[PDB]
Amino acid sequence: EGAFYTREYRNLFKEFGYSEAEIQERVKDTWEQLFGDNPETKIYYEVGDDLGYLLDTGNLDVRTEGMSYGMMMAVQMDRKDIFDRIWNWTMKNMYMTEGVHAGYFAWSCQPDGTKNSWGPAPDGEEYFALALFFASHRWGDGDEQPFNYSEQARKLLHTCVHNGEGGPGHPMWNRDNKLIKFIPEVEFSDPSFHLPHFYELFSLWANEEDRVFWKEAAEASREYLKIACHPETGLAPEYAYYDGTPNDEKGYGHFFSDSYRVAANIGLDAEWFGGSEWSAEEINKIQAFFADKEPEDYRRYKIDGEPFEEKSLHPVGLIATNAMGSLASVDGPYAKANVDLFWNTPVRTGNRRYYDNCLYLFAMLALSGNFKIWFP
Ligand code: NI
Repeated sequence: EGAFYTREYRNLFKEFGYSEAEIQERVKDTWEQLFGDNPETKIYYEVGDDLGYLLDTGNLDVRTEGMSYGMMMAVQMDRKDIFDRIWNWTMKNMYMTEGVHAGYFAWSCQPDGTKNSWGPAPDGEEYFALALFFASHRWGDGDEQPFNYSEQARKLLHTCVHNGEGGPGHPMWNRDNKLIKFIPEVEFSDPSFHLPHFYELFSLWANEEDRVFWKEAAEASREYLKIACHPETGLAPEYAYYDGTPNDEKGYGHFFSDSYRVAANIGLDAEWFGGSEWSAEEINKIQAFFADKEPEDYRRYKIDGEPFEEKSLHPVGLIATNAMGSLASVDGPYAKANVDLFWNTPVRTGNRRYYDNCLYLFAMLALSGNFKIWFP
């Protein structure tokens, strides 16, 4: 039974023999390396007295993925000051009032706030919504907008489901199949965006008129992951059609950066809402695939396991997500090995570090029992 029911979160590091003190230290140190003054590893930058952002170090921009991740990290760490700085910057610079995506958040901005695009990234929106619910529950809704967290969360999820009913916009979920879309204007998806564990919570906290929908989306996403992951290797493509097969029209049909999050998502869903045979078997497959592979040699792979020459651009993120996956297969043959590999992998330095380090902190939180559901 999941932590949603028991209200107790598995500390997998502790169960695998790491000491409580060393785990506490490592979690704090990971946070400080990302959010404190550690220039080589840092991803969060403060602006003035009321603003802040996470920088995609590779692309030298600010992404809704990173901002929404940062808000989730901040609420898990009980840091309202950081949460509010990030959410303030997001609302000021990213929220769109004009164009076909009005009501959504521009996916990429320059550090000065300028929008690079008026298109959104749905995985940002879903993280914003849950982070905002958790903020409301930990701290209470603020008296002034946009710090009225729960109202902001319900409003955003309203748009995600209903956009286009009274305008030229489009929803972020397909209403017939209940699957999240890659972007609002296409009819394909991205397995790593599927967060059934988030949708379960939306089914409790969203506008009542959408609560049944969110339950259906949770179930649809769970079923979709079964068809999207390769049956032998467990590997999921970055983009996939609704039929589950890879969309490689632009090179996103393989196991690469986006895909890494699938194992992590499966880990967190198992922890929050309970284990399943499918999830344990899926994590065992991914871990088996990587069991004889050295991180320095990690590649892009076809989902059937065939390697490309191209190296993984985010091998530390891959390590972190595979370790986080162990939450879904705690007795798996490679579960301990993956957790140990992650323990022995430092936070990333250099220009590609942002993505790796986001995945790293999520795994540190989840594996230590600190990635929690915050209830009203
Ligand atoms: Ni120590």
